[PDB]
Parts: sequence; C-alpha cells; structure tokens
Amino acid sequence: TSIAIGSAEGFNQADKAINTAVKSGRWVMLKNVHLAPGWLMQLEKKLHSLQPHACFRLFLTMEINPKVPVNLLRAGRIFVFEPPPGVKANMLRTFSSIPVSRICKSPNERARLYFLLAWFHAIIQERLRYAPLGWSKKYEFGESD
Amino acid sequence: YQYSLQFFLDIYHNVLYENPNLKGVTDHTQRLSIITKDLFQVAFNRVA
Amino acid sequence: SGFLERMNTLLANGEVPGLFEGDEYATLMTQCKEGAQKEGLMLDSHEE
Amino acid sequence: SGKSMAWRVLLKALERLEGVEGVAHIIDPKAISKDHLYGTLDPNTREWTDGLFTHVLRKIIDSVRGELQKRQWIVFDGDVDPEWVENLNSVLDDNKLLTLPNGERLSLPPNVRIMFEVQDLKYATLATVSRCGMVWFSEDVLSTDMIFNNFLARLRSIPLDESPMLQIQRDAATIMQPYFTSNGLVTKALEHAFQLEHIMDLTRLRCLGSLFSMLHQACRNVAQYNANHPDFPMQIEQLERYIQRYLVYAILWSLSGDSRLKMRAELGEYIRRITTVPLPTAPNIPIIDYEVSISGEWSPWQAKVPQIEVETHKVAAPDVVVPTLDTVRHEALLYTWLAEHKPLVLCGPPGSGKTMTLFSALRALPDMEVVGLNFSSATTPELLLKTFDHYCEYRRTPNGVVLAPVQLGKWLVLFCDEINLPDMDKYGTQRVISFIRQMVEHGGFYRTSDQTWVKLERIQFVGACNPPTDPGRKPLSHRFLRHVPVVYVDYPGPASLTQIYGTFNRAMLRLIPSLRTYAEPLTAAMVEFYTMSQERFTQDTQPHYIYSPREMTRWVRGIFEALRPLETLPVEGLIRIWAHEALRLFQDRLVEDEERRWTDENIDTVALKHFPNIDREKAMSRPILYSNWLSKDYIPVDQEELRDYVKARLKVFYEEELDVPLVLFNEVLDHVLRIDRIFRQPQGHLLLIGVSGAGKTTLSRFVAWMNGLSVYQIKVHRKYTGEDFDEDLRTVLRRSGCKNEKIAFIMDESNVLDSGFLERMNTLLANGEVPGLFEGDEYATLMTQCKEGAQKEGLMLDSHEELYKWFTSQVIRNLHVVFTMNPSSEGLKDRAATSPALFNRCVLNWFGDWSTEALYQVGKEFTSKMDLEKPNYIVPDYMPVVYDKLPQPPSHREAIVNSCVFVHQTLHQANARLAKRGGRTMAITPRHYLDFINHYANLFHEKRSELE
Amino acid sequence: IFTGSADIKHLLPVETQRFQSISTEFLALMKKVSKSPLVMDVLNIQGVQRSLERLADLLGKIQKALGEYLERERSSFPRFYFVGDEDLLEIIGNSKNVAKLQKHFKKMFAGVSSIILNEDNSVVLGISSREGEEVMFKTPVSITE
Amino acid sequence: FNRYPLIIDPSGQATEFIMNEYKDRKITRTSFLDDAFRKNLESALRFGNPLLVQDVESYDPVLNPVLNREVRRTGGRVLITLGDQDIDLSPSFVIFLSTRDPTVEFPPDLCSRVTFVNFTVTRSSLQSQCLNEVLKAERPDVDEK
Amino acid sequence: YLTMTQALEARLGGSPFGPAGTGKTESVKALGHQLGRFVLVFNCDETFDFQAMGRIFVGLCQVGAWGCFDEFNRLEERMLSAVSQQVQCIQEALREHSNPNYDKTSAPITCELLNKQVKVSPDMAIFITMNPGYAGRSNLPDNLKKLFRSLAMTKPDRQLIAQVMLYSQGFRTAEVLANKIVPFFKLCDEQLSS
Ligand SMILES: Nc1ncnc2c1ncn2[C@@H]1O[C@H](COP(=O)(O)OP(=O)(O)OP(=O)(O)O)[C@@H](O)[C@H]1O
Ligand SMILES: Nc1ncnc2c1ncn2[C@@H]1O[C@H](COP(=O)(O)OP(=O)(O)O)[C@@H](O)[C@H]1O
Ligand SMILES: Nc1ncnc2c1ncn2[C@@H]1O[C@H](COP(=O)(O)OP(=O)(O)O)[C@@H](O)[C@H]1O
Ligand SMILES: Nc1ncnc2c1ncn2[C@@H]1O[C@H](COP(=O)(O)OP(=O)(O)O)[C@@H](O)[C@H]1O
Ligand SMILES: [Mg+2]
Ligand SMILES: [Mg+2]
Repeated sequence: TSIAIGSAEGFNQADKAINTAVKSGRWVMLKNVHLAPGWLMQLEKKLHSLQPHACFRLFLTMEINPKVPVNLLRAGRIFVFEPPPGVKANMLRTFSSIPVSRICKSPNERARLYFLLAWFHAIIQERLRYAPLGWSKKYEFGESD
Repeated sequence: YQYSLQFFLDIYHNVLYENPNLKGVTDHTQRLSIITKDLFQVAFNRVA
Repeated sequence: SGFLERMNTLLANGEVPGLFEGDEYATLMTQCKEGAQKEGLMLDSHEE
Repeated sequence: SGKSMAWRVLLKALERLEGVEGVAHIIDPKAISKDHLYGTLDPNTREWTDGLFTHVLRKIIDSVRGELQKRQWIVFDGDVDPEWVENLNSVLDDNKLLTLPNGERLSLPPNVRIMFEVQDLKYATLATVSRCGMVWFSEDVLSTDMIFNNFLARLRSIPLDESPMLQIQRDAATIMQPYFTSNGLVTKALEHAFQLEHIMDLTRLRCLGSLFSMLHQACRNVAQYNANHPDFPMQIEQLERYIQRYLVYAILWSLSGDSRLKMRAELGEYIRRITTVPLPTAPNIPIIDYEVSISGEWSPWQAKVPQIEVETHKVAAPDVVVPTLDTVRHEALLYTWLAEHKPLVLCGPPGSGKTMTLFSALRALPDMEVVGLNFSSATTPELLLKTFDHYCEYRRTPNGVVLAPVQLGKWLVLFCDEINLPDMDKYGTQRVISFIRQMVEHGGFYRTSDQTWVKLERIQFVGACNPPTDPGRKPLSHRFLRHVPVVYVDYPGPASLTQIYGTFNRAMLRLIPSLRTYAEPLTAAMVEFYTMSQERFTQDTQPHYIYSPREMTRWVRGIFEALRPLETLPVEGLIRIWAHEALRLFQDRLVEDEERRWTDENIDTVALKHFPNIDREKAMSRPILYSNWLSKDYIPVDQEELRDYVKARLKVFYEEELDVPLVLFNEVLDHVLRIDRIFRQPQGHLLLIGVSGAGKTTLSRFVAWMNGLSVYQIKVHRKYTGEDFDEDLRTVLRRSGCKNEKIAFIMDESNVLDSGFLERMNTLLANGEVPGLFEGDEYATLMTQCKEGAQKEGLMLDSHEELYKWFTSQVIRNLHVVFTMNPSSEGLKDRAATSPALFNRCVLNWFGDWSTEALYQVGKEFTSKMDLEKPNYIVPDYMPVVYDKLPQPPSHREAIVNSCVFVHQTLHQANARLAKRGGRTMAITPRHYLDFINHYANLFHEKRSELE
Repeated sequence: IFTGSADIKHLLPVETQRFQSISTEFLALMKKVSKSPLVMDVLNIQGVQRSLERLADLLGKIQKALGEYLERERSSFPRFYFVGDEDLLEIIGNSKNVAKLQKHFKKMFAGVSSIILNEDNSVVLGISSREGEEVMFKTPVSITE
Repeated sequence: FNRYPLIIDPSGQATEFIMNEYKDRKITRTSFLDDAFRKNLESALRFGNPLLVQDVESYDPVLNPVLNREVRRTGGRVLITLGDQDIDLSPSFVIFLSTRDPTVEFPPDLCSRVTFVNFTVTRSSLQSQCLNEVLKAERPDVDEK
Repeated sequence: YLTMTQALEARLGGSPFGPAGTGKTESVKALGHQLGRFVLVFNCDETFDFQAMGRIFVGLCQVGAWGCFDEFNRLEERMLSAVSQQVQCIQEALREHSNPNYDKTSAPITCELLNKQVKVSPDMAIFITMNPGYAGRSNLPDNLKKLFRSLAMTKPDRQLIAQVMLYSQGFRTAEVLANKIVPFFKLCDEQLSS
C-alpha cells in the first residue's frame, strides 16, 4: 500500500494501512514524509511500541532534508539514492532495472539499442557532475527519461 | 548520518552468527581473523 | 410549597414559563441553538 | 500623481458622453486577508463562501439589477504582491476567467474593467505586468499649481460651516492667492523643506494637506471672532493682516513640524529672507516661537506659558501638564488638526509627551471621545473592528451602511499608540495601515461578513509612534502619510525639564516647610542624574535601556508618596528618599554589575554636588531600604530588622499558602521590597527577568500574600489553546473588575503558547480592558455583574457604557500582572515588538542569576546545621577565593562554603566549553545549587552517622 | 426543485417541510398582491418589509442546506461539476423556464453559449456560439419526451 | 535525587531498570502523549505509587507544581494543585521522566525542575559488551563458566 | 505538439514550463482545440488542496475534458505530494482504455477519486504549466514529476507570429512590417530605461 503524506486524509490512511499491515505481513510505503516532520516524530514513537508480523515492512520515502527528525533516522535503516558514481556504475544500474525479457524480445538488434541507450544515459548523467562544462545547467535527466 | 547502538550491534551479531565465511571453520584463531576482517567489511557496507 | 408549583408545571408541560429570565434565557437560547444544530435542525427563532 | 482623479473624472465623463452609467468598486486588496478577498472553501462541509472581489464580480455577472448594462470598473487601490494578484492571471489574460478552487469559473463580462491604482510595482512579477495595460503617472503630471488651484477653488465654493462663512473664505482666498502662485512663497518654502531632515519621509501632499487644514481653521477663527463681536465684524485690513501671518505660521508647522528644532529654525530664516509678510523683529528668537493673534499681530508663545504653582496633591499626577514652550505650541497645532477631524500622527522618542499633549489638547476640544488602541507587531485590522463593535453601531441607511459612535453628537477618536509597529510582510505592506488609509482616503471599509461597504461617520484617527529608525519600527507608507500631518515631539531639554519638575518639586516640598529651600538643588540633581543615565545607557547596549521624562515623573511621585505622611524630615532624610527612588528607577533594570556599580557611584556624586554640608553616611548608607512593613508609614528600614520580619512572615506563609522553604539572602530582601512597591501602585505591572528557579514566581506569590492580593496562574497543558486563555482572561477580569478583588496575575513566558496570548495582554496592560474579550452572552453577563458590583460601591451606574468604564477603572486599580521570563538577548529584543506594553507599562526588575554573594549567603545559611568546624585547619598561602568579601583569615566553614560557590560556577565554565565546541548544554540554575547543598547536608549527616 | 423531484422529500425531510412552510407564507403574500397590485397598497401591508426580510433569510438557509443534494445531481450530468451551487439550483429549479438556462451554457461547454429552441421551447433545434455561429442538429432533441 | 530525575537513555535499559527496581511498589509506565496520562498521574499522586512517564520531549506543563513540590498543608491535609483540581499528595509518590532522544533540547524552565541522568555508552562498557558477546558465540563453554 | 502528444500516448500528463508570456497555456488549449477537446483552465493557488483537486478531477474524468492547471507550482508542497496519488490512479485507468484486450461492451473503466469509484473517459487529460524560475514557488516532488512529460518553452518565435498575423489581417507588407516590429520591441527592451 503506497500513500502520499501531505494530505490530512493521507495521515489517516497511513495509520490504518500500517495497523492492518502489522497484523498481516503487508508492506506499506509512505512517500515524501519529509513534508510532515511533526507527524514523523509521532510515527517513530508508534513504531517503537509495536511487534508486527515477521513479513511486515515499512518504507519511508523522503528527500535528504534536515527537517527529518533525528529520532526517526536512528530507528530506521538509511539508504541513500543518488546519481551513480560513474559511467560503469550508471550502466550496471540501468541493466539491472530493465527486465531481461524486455531486452531479449524477437528483434535481436533490440539488445544493442538498449546498450546504446544505456551508454547515452550514462554519458548524459555523468556530464552533470561537471556542473558548468558538461551542461550549462543542472538538468534532471533521470529514470523517467 | 544517525546511527544507534542497536544498528552496530546488529552488524556485530551478523558477523558472529550469520557469517558465510565461518561455515566450516573450526580453529578458534582462524575464526577470530575471519570475524575481525568481516566486522570491518559489514560495518562499511551497511553504513555506506 | 413553591417547589411543587414549579414541578406541577414541569410535569404537565415540560416547561416552566418564568424559570429562565434575563441572562439565563439568553444563555439558554445560545445552548438551544447549539443543541438543535447537532440534531440537524435549522432552528434560529427564539420561539422555535 | 493624479491617478485617482484621472479615472474618477474619466468615469463621469464617459457617463455624460456615452449615456452609460459608470460604477466603480474600489477595493484595497491588502487591507483584508486573501481569504476575504477571493473566498474560502470550508474544510469540512466543502461549502464555498465568496470573497470581496468574487462577490462583486458575481453580482455583475448575475445582473439582477442591470449591472451588465453599466460600465463596471473594479479598482484595486493598494499594494500589488504576487500572493494575491496572481489569482487574476486567468482574469487578466485572454481567458477572462476567474477560477475558484470549488471548480467554478466566472467569465469576465465585456463591460467590466479590472484596474489597479498603485504607487509602485517593485514586488509584481512579469506574469502580472505583461498581462495589463500600463499608464504611468509621474509627480510632474500633477503640478503644485494644480493642487493650489484645487484648494482655492474649494475654498471659494464649499462653505466650511456645513454665506457669512463663505464670504470669509472668499475674502481670505483673495489674500492667499498671491502666495499660492507658481514660484510663490509656498512653492519656494516647499522646495526648501525637501532639503531638510524630517522624522518621517516628506511628501508634497502631507505638507499641503496639513497647510490647507490649518488655513481652513484660520477661516473658522475669523468667523468665531465675528461671533464674539456681533457689532464689528473683522474688516479686510484686519482680515488681510491676520491671513498673511497665519499663512507663514501654517507654512512653518506644515513643513517643519515633523523636524527637530534646528530644522524648524532653519526654515524660519529662509522664509524670513524670501517673504514680504511682516515678521517678528526679535534678534535671535525663531519664528516658530510666535503665534498669530486674531488681531493680525505676532504674539510670542511665551505669553501663554505662565510659571504655575501646582496644588500639592496633584504633584506629578498623570493629568497635570506644566506649561512649557513646546506644550503650548504642540497643543495649538494639535487643536487645529483635531478640530478639522484631520488624521494626525505624533512622532517622538518613547516618553516625550505625545499622549500627554494629545490628551491635553482633547480637553480643550469637547464633544470628542478618545479610545486608546495599543498596536503591537501582531496588530491586524481586527483590533480596530472590535473597537468599532464596542463603541459604534452599524445602521442601515438608504445610501448604505453607516458606522457611527453609539453616543450621539460626539466625534470618536481612535488613538493608536504604536501605529508603526505592526508587522510588515515580505512585500512591504502593513495590513492595518492599508486598512486605516482606506478609512481615511475612502471614508470607510468593507464588512467582510456580507461584502458590504460601510461608511464612517464622526470617527477620526490619531496615531502615535516612535521614529521609524528605531528597532522594530517600520516606515509608514507614503499613500498613508499624504493624509496624515506629522508633528515631532522631542524630549524636553534641560531647561524645560527644570521648569517642569522644578514646579513639581516646589509643590511637593510644601509638605515639609523646613525643606522649601532645597527645591532647586533637588531638581538640579534630578535633571543631572537623569541626563547622565540617559547618555550612559542606551538601546544599543540593551533593548530596555530607555530613559524618558516618565522616570522623572515617577521620581517626583515616589518622593512625594514617601513624604505625605511625614510631619518633618531633615535634608539628609530627603536625600535618602531621593537616592532610594533613583536606585528603583535606574538601577533595577540594569543587567551588568558594572552598570549597577556606575549607577550606585554616580548617585552619590550627583547628590553631594548639589547638596553640600550634609552628613554623607546618614543620607547615603549603601543598604538603602524602605518599607511600610514595620510601621504605618513608608520609612527607611534596617536590613536586619527587615530580615527578622520576613522570616516571621515566611513562617506563616509556609503554613497557609506554599510549604516550600526558602533561604533568605540579601538580594531576596531587596527583591521583595521592589515587588511590594509595584503591588501598591495602580496598574502596577511587573516584568521579572531572571534564570528559572531563582524564585521569581515564589517571591511574587509571597509578596502578593503579604499585600492581600490573590494569585492567579493560568493552568496550561498540552491542549491549552487561545480560547482557553480568553476564558481565563474573562475569569480574572470579572473577579478584579466586578468583585473588587485585588489579583496578582502571574504568568510566565512558557505560558505563552501562541502569539495571540500577548496581543490580549498588550491591550490589558495598557488600557485595563480588551475590546473584544466579552462578546455575546459574556458581555450581557458582565453587564449584570458590573451593575451588581457598582451597587455595592454606592454608584448609580445603569448605562452599559457607564458600567464598562467603571469595570475598566476597577481592573486598572485591582489587576496586577507579573511577567516572568528568562534573559535572552534575541528574545528580549524581539519581545518589545510583540508586547510593547511589557516595556513601557510594566516595571522591569532584572533579577538575573544568583550572584556570587547570593550563592555564598545561601551556602553559609544552609550549612549552619552542618558541623564544619575544624579548629586545626590551616589557611593556605594562596587561597582559591571566589567570593570577593570572603574574610581575609577564612575559617574552615568559610572555606567550605567558598568551595561550594566555586563548584557551581564551574558548571557555567563547563557549559561554555561544550557550547563553544557545538556540544549540547543544559541550563545551570540556582535549583542546581540548592540541590547541591541539600545533598551535601544529607550525605554529611549520613556519613558521619554511619562512621560513628 | 421541491416539486419536480419527489426523491428530495425523502432525502431531506426537514428541508422539504421547512420550504413548504415558507412557500405557504410566500403564496399568501402573493395573493394579497393580486387583490391590490397598486404599489402603495403593497407598501402599506403590515410588516411587509419584515416579512420579506425573514423570507430572504429563511430561503437562504434552505439554499445552503441543498448542498449534498446538488452533489448527487452533478453525477447525472457531469458538466454540472463546473457550475456553482447557486447556478446549479437555478438550472435544476428552472427546468421548465428554458430561457433562464441560456446564461449557464458557457460554464458547461467549450463553445456553446446558447441553444436554439422552437416557438414552444419544447424542442432543442441546435446550439449557438457567443459570436452568433449556429449548429443545427440533424435530429432535434425533444424536451417534452 | 532531590529533584525528580529526567532519564536520557536511547538504548532503553534505564527504562527497564526503573521498572525492575519498582515492581514491588507497583510502578506504572505511561507517556505524555497517552490519553490516560492525567488519570495515571492523578492516581499515582493520590495513592503514592511510582510513575514512569516517557516521551518527555512532549512535556506537559501540568507537572509544573508537582516538579516544584508546590504543596499546601492546611487542615491536616497535604494538597497538590493539579490543574484546577486539588489532590491529596501521598508521601510515597515518585515520578521518573524519560526520553530516548539524546539530542533533544529542553527549555531552561524544565532543566531547573529535573535531575538529568544521562545514559551514554562508554568505551569500556561497549568493550565489555562486545567481549562478552563474542565469548558467547565462540566459546560457549567458557562464557557459561 | 509533438511532446504533449507523446505524453498523451504514454498516458502521461503534459508539463510545459518556462518564463511568462511564452505561449505555455495557449499551446495546451490549441492542442486541445485541435483534437476537439473541452479544455478547462484553472488558475491554481495554495487553496487548491487535495480535496479541491480531486473534485475537479472527478468532473474532468467523467466529462472527458482536459484540465490545464496553470501556476500549478503555487500549490503547497504537501498538497502536490497528495495530488500525485490522484493523478497516478487516473493514469492507470487511462491505460485500461488503451488495452486491446479490453472491449467497449464491458464494465466501464473506473478509478478511485475521493474514496469513490469514478468513471474515466479516455478523452480526458491533465496538463500543468509552471514557471520554475519564480522564487518562492513550491518544488514538485519527484514522484509527481515522473507523471508528467516536461517541455521547455522559453523563446517564442516572435517574427513568425508577427508575420502570419499581419498577413492574415490583410497587410500587404506583412513581411516588411514583421521584420521591423519584432526587432523594434527588442530594441525597446534594451534602449529604453529599466
Ligand atoms: N487635475 C487635477 N487638477 C487639480 N487638482 C488635482 C487634479 N488631480 C488631482 N488633484 C488633486 O491633487 C491631489 C491628487 O490626488 P489623487 O488621488 O488624484 O492622486 P493619486 O496619485 O491617485 O494618489 P495616491 O497615490 O495617494 O493614491 C488631490 O489633492 C487632488 O484633489
Ligand atoms: N510639560 C510637562 N508637564 C508635565 N509632565 C510632562 C511635561 N513634559 C513631559 N512630561 C512627562 O513626560 C512623560 C510623557 O509621557 P507620555 O505622554 O505617555 O509620553 P509618550 O506619549 O511620548 O510616550 C510623562 O511622565 C509626563 O508627566
Ligand atoms: N530563595 C530560595 N531559597 C530556597 N529555594 C528557593 C529559593 N528561590 C527559589 N527556590 C526554589 O526554586 C523553586 C522554583 O521557584 P520559582 O519561584 O518557581 O522560580 P522562578 O520563578 O525563578 O522560575 C522553588 O519552588 C524552590 O524550591
Ligand atoms: N504560437 C502563437 N501564436 C500566436 N499567439 C501566441 C502564440 N504563442 C503565444 N501567443 C500569445 O502570447 C501570449 C501569451 O501566451 P500564454 O499561453 O498566455 O503564455 P504563458 O502560458 O507562457 O504565460 C498570448 O497573447 C498568446 O495568444
Ligand atoms: Mg489614488
Ligand atoms: Mg500561462
């Protein structure tokens, strides 16, 4: 169950989804939780006094923001998502994200096109590291592109 | 970069009890070297 | 004996004509408007 | 620049040219909230309520009364910011649609024009600028000759009385005409005035608006003279002789009344060079020092400044004004503007006499009721609206809704004391100022409940403020200043102060006939020390270091109160009272020990300079303590005698109110005396500043119990909200206003859970009343209780207005507010804007933290039970002394207590080291020290008992 | 609305009865006007000013109490979602007086400003734009059927 | 302690230690955020039972008279004013405040009313913990001995 | 036209962005009018909350109309995140129309808006026009941005617009007039005072 956080109804839905999931092993993902720093503190206290199902997982999506409470950060395990360190890492991430059956369809030339796209996507993204020379501006070339 | 003591204790527990490099090792000295080496590796992997 | 003259009216009519007077009546009207709103009744007139 | 007249004239001209009726809806968008401009969607019922602009546009679209056949102009006269005008992006572009969050879309009809009359566009974005046709007006478009013609044309046609009055104006217009030509006297004076420095930014219309109001008063003066002389009305020769001098008089005050004396003088010589009007021939007397008598003669203002003798019971009373050169001039100028109902602002340093001058002028102007409003940084137009709800009624008239004072035949004056404190938003707009500009320029405002224009009747505005350069003060908008003449009220000079308080001292020293001779030296010492303190301590050091003649008034009152029940007193006794009151007024607010040391030393220096041949020790013994606890009278008290009395009363206090034992040290005895003084004064409010756990609340409750005052504290919790505070305010006001109950309302800074709490207290501290606190049934119940309360006092008061005034007077005399807050440099400076009454209506006592002397006395007193006697103790050659007055051969107990003081001071050093490294530190308080010595006594007894 | 939709009586029994009680006093005052249509006679009717003031306030209450009923009708013709509550009541309540419907078509349609009607106003012959351009329907729409 | 203790323990052994030490005196765990906190506080004050209150970062100022020991002894009764209700204070009452956030800042007024007891991990204690844990894993016979 | 129609085929929203006066809103309406769609423009502000946006979506979905939300970044950041859920569920419903397996003679496609099952017409679309250069505006969360295809509209082709408009109005020297009026406006922006 995926929930955006900003709405007042989103807070009510998040609590019900979490309460249902902790008794069934269901997964709950809450996105943009950095937009509600005050509610995040109350969620950390709620999670502390809880013994959910062994399969239950709670995912919190946020930007890297100083508004995120320290107490929540200590309670959870942090994973940083950022541009891949280089061309090799960028292209390995691309080939893992795209299912194999996607590349391996009937036209055999499809595989080389995906490689060219992966190389092109890596070169364009890596040039952003050179803020001014690679591109005049810091464009958000990303997964959607 | 906020890390509780339990997070490190989970790392320490992983090296001591969930270490694939200790599956067949029986010598205490060699297990200690594996534990010492793997402690630094898991600490970097989970924190980074 | 004045106690029962009030109860004689209350038992029969559910109301005492002179019990709420002055500020007591004004406060009663405010509470009745609040009370009728919780029942979903559009009553504003004091007589209503 | 003529922007308003340009579209008002065009609208009328198109009506005549085309036959189409022109209707203008003028809106001040920033005088109301954006919710009230466009509307709101209900959070729960999802019901849509129209805002002001949405209601007007929807009325035109619906066309119930033929609005689509008329020319409809919606003029947004006010500031443009992206927050509100970008809601009109789809209106101003080719869409011509007002889109609302409820999904509704309102099409702009072809007969509607959206217009924006503004002074600048420095906050508008390109999106707005690109979507609107621009007509630029320069100040050269409206020439000063045009403004002069308009004033003269109105003077020759519109009678001022409601014609013998018009005939006076017409003859006066002929006299003024030569000076109002281009390159005339007024034009040259105006150009020179812009070169001078003014307390506020100078604009042509503020000066001319003031000048034209004064000249209208001169026409009324001639008519009033004709009433006094029905036989011989003023002739043209006398009429000519009066107008020319009054015009010069009016020019000086309209163009330099907002400037200092040196600038007022300099404009005088410049006029003297260029004018041909006869002028006073005095060699070195400025023209601003002369008035114009109705006989067309210059008369010195000094002729109206007598050396009065004040009745001995009115010494330094709030209503008493000693006539000075500035007061008589300012009162006359205020009279002219007030009599014409012209809005005005008095500007000057806090305590310069702005309220005193305004209220003095209002006494000579009956049929005018003043209502004091105290602006804060959080003041919104809603504060004005509550005042309207209490003093005024809305009545339906055939021409629209009219708001007029409840009392008939009276002009109601809204006095705003801090008109330039309200918060300026990020786009340079103060909402309440825009609201006042609307009521003065447009004669009314919009009632947001029904979107209906309300017209004001018999309501005028007077503003007071500090100079805009002062901290927390913002410059007033030029669109508001063009309608408000500004007079600058400076601090009285050294000679003016000598005249004012020399008069008071002469009256107050008639209580003791043997002390009449010392009136002049007493005043001279007062002026010298006050001037030295005002120079020594300024707002640069601390935000509350403001010294004004208010301290001088309290100084004379304090001595007078200590002299009334006295049959006789030696001169040394007079100096002790004089020194004691100086310490209470100048030293109690000081933060640093160096500052307090300087004040203590210079009190002795000033006193002996003006009072030689006196016994220094009997008059200036450093422990200066005064009390009425050991006698009927407020006479000096010995420190040891006072200590025994406070211990005796603290014993009773433990058994009746609060069983929290307190250690009595010297600073506590001085503090309780200071709190006792304020509780015995009307509107006696306290601002106790110090570290938490220093006893500020406990001492306040103890002194409140000694003076018969009930202690009220609001019972805050996590769910305590604003209407909880309002209900708590109603409870305290009913008890002190209706039941005649003396109440010490003790409230901490932590009790302030919202900024709205202090907006209520800011009004309560200054006026003893909150205009909107009692509403609906609460007001009706209050009136019943006030009628019952006044009856018990033997007062025949039945009118609700009469009852409310008596209720306010009871709150003024009975309600005492004690504010406690920790010392925070940023917090204290910010606190002044939020609650300016905290720093000008409350007596500030800087308790601070416990000193080294206090720590030692607490330690030595608390360890008396301890067996710390070691006769064999050896005093080291280098003794780590932390208490400066620790005896030179310290004993073992003296060393122990000295070490106890050292340990507490180490934590302050320890916190500083972690703070300087970015570490997290927790406050060190006297309760830590009390915790320390408590554990020391317990462990010592426990360890000694176990060992034995 | 309170005559042409019998469902509203069950949905809002309070509102229906309230309107009928007011609708009675309105019709009673209408009958007096019919007897004496002279303006001065109407102006001299006892309390006629206060009667209308109460009628205006009371009718406004009913209007604000039909919000949930209006949200139900918006589903049956979803272009009503772009019409305000008061305008929708005018549309629903004036379903027989079609001439009053003309001003509301610009809110529900991109370029339909008015509809073309026969002399009876019972058949919609076509639609027209704000500039006068007309579209004549191939099969006209009958309002009677 | 003289002033009531405020406990800072991110790990949570101090909370357990306080509850172990006070079972015989029937200590109750509660929080400033719980709905029953006022009832629990009133019960602990009246019956003189130890009370442990968590989440002191959300401190309720209703404890201000309790922490300052503002008791009124009149008529053979020891009274504590909790809000607007007076309560008889039993001498066996004790209150512990706890937080799991070492980075929380308290206002100076709260700092003057409490005794700070900070449970920070020391290098020696962590060394003992890790030496014992590896002994348990690697030499279970030695660790048991 | 090419970028927005690619987003429409991908069942994504269009997000033209750029400074003011570049044709962002008019181009969206022009494309909608080209396709014969009912285009509704909304001037968004901070009062366009989750409940208000959802109700507007309900009307747009059932009618089959295009919603062009201008100044869309004037919404609060918390509201932008919340609205992203509604935009996503509509887009999933739109892809149900595009499924060849789905047959028109079946249960209508429906998405959940405001806890109600709302029918979605395949003709409806969502467009947002924004000036990302305006300071003080709300930043769109990434999960919302992935639902829109963005195109930079920064430099309008002024000389072509001037030439065609003057030629359509009947000016015989439209090419000469366009070659003068467009540089003249450029000169005024620089030669005249600021
Ligand atoms: N054409 C005119 N002839 C004579 N007097 C004029 C003319 N236009 C304006 N005035 C006068 O000069 C002043 C100009 O006021 P007006 O409201 O026209 O200016 P504005 O620029 O719109 O003002 P603001 O910026 O304060 O809104 C007024 O005293 C007005 O009576
Ligand atoms: N001529 C005077 N006569 C009497 N008191 C004066 C005179 N000049 C100054 N004062 C004193 O100066 C102070 C001015 O107070 P107030 O009118 O409230 O000042 P402001 O309005 O400038 O803050 C009072 O203490 C007042 O008694
Ligand atoms: N002079 C004193 N002697 C002993 N204890 C004191 C003294 N002053 C304060 N205390 C202690 O500090 C506590 C807090 O006092 P309070 O008046 O609330 O302080 P403040 O108002 O400065 O925050 C008291 O309840 C008492 O325990
Ligand atoms: N291609 C075009 N042809 C004709 N006029 C255009 C064109 N693009 C923009 N315009 C005009 O430019 C102005 C601004 O267009 P608009 O869509 O409101 O811009 P934006 O959305 O970028 O603020 C309008 O007058 C519009 O008709
Ligand atoms: Mg104007
Ligand atoms: Mg646009």
